[PDB]
Amino acid sequence: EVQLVESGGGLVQAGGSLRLSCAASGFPVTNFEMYWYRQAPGKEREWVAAIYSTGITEYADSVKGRFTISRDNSKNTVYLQMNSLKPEDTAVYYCNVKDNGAWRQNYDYWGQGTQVTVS
Amino acid sequence: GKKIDFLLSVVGFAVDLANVWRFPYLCYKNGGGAFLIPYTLFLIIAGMPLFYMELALGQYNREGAATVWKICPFFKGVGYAVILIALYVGFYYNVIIAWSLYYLFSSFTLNLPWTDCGHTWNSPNCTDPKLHTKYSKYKFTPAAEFYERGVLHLHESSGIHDIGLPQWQLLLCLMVVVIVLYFSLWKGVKTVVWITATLPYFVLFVLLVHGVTLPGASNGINAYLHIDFYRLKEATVWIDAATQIFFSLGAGFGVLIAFASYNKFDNNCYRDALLTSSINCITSFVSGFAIFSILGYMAHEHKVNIEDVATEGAGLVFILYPEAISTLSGSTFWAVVFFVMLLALGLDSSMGGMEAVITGLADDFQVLKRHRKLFTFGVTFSTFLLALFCITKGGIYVLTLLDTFAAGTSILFAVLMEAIGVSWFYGVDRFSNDIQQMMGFRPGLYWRLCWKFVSPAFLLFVVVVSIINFKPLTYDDYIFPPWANWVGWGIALSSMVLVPIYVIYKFLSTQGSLWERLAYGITPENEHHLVAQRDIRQFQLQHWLAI
Ligand SMILES: NC[C@H](O)c1ccc(O)c(O)c1
Ligand SMILES: [Cl-]
Repeated sequence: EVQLVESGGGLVQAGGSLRLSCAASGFPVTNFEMYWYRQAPGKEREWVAAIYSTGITEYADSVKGRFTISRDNSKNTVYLQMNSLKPEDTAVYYCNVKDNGAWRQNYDYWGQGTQVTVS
Repeated sequence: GKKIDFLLSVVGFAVDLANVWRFPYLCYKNGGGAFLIPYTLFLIIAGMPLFYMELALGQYNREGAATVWKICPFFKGVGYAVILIALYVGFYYNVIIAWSLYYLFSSFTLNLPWTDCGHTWNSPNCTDPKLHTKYSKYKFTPAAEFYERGVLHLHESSGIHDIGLPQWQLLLCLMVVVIVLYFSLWKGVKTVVWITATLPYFVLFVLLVHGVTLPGASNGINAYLHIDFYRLKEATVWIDAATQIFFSLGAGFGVLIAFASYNKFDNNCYRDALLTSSINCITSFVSGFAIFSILGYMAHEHKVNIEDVATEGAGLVFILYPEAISTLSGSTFWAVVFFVMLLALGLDSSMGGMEAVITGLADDFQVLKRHRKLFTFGVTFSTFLLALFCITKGGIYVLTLLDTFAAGTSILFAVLMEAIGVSWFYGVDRFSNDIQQMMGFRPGLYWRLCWKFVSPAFLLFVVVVSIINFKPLTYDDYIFPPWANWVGWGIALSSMVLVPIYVIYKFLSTQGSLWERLAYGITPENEHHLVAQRDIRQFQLQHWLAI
């Protein structure tokens, strides 16, 4: 039932802006923790941003001040507003859902991923 | 194999130590069948509905009892109150587990200590039927004497004013109980079932089938299946039935919310509620039938009347089931089986009640989430230290006070506030939409009507009568002093006042005008952007007309 569909990727010039969308289904994004990961070509999955059930957002140091994670509880969508995109930001950005808190560990669903390429 | 696992899970969830220990003496205290009418009625109209409501609340919000009130911030005092109630109830639940452990340890003999007199704990008045004042409890049976004098050592206590020092055998049993609890809770969340979902039913079936054949069991069955309708015109039976419903089902403790907060979001809470309530009803009817068959057997063995043959207090089963075991062949095997069953049931229920507190408070404070071993130790150690009062010589009096006031009017008021906050302020239509999101079907009209009008109305009725028709606390022929009643009402109010206290605190801490503070307190925390937009549903009539 839990389905995450990322969208909003594509080619973008260096220093541009992209907004990724994660159309969540099968759960309310308001009560769950939503994460953004990116797997650069030839690297491991890097955690990018996290918005928690409380709405508190955390970012990786490589994206602090540039990427913004937000959610639309009415649409059950999570966004990743990526600004000042450096060539290094090219990757497959994955949207991940986790359950609320560290003691709830039975939700780790991922999306197919959206490709972002910065030229 | 999977089917067996599902059956074990559902029947183990349905069965509580309350169903096997607490229901018998509220049933006996209220005549039996007359107790089963208010009990069944309350189950149908408030317990199954509110069991379903708590399961859906926890399963949708992924929160414990306190933090689930992000949907209506003003009502978080309700979650704090249910957590406090669960802590209070753990202060004496683990003592019943300790009694079960003591009885299991005493069961490792071919001469069970409760069968005959002539032990060091027996009074000169011990009357062995194998070789009475009318309106008075017997207390002179070998099983009653074993319980009260060789287990409780109650003869060394004059009253709750003189409770004495903690009995050391019960102290060691309580130590074992709480160490087991800690090491069952310290490394993970509570959420064995081949014992706690099969042994209670096997034991109940054995007791029923054997008791129906006991001499005089027919008289107890006739007393049970006799409705004394004069009892139904008093509030005692109704209050007892409502409290037992919420005690056995687990509502008003944060236990259901915390348990469901760890369920899969799409788990069927409707089917869970139906199964748990149906099994609770059946195992309560059969439990009462079996205990009344035993009681009618003791009334014939001891030549005393059924209404006077046994205690109406917490330790009723610790006399009745030993009395039944004594009549069974291979009574040592059956004593071990029964007290292992009681210990397992109580440990499961206590772990669930402790997880209510741990989850409810670690969801609220995330520092506690990084320290589960230490926070679990704090909870278990506090419970042990405050349960040390119920293992004193007069610990039965403390346990009676607690079993009367920790979750009585307080638990009824807490579930009433939960029902109101969910179905009037958050919105029963919104809650039904949440349940549709989880399960795919929207709750039916019966459930919504019960959530918004029927369960709140009946809960308010029981809460009001519990206060205006309060009866001073007694244990058998012992009348507690008035200050004990004031202390018990203080214990009840300690959780009851957390609701208004939190409402006042939330109002004063919030910034803005009066209407801005009200909107922030009734709007969910994740929709507080609407307050600035003047888009509060609760400020429109259509919200409150919703069904
Ligand atoms: N039946 C009561 C329920 O299982 C329960 C609630 C709170 C507790 O601390 C407990 O031990 C048990
Ligand atoms: Cl029950």
